[PDB]
Amino acid sequence: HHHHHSAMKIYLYHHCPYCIKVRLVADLSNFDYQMIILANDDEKAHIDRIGSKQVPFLEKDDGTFIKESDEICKFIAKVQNFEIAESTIDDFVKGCITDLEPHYRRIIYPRIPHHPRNECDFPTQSAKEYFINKKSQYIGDFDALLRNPPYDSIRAINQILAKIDPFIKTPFINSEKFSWDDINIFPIFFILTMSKDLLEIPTNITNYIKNIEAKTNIELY
Ligand SMILES: [Cl-]
Repeated sequence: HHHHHSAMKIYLYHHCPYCIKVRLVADLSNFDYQMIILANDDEKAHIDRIGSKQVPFLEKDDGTFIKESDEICKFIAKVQNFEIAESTIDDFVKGCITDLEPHYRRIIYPRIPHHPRNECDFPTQSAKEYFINKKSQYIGDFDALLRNPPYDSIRAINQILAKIDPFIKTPFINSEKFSWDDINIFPIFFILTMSKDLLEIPTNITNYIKNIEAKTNIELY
């Protein structure tokens, strides 16, 4: 009835962490799906289907759609009869993950449209310029940030990851059971590898994301 992850359509971007949430559950549960990567400036492909420019969204066999990544994950888990453990990781780690946001806006986000692995998300110059024009509101100037990565944000990310690392386990983030902590935290580690040349990704986090990469079709940057 289903195949190993290596029929229903899932519309997404490669770089989007909310889409990573869906691919994580889909690949680990061997959910049979067809990955549809939408160009960043292809507004009509989003709006014609779900009426808004957002990803991810899943198309069922009956032609109806599910948006919201959390709801797509629960649907896939139901279809596959695949258990997802509840969140158990310490609130300290959740707070540290939240503190990464102002820094990865400056360190990682400007690299999104230009990274060679994101060419599927940005197959044209207009898709790249679309993203830059659309995201420069709350990010800033992409050229200035790319030429001068703020080292205070580099230090802040390194320090936060150092504080998080003792709590990170294998095979999954809370050891044996795949959980909602994997769903909510791994996408943050995933996008961090876009700037691995600038950042210090510690041992436990490195082993954890390498295991997720091995068990899925998600490739780290
Ligand atoms: Cl979106």
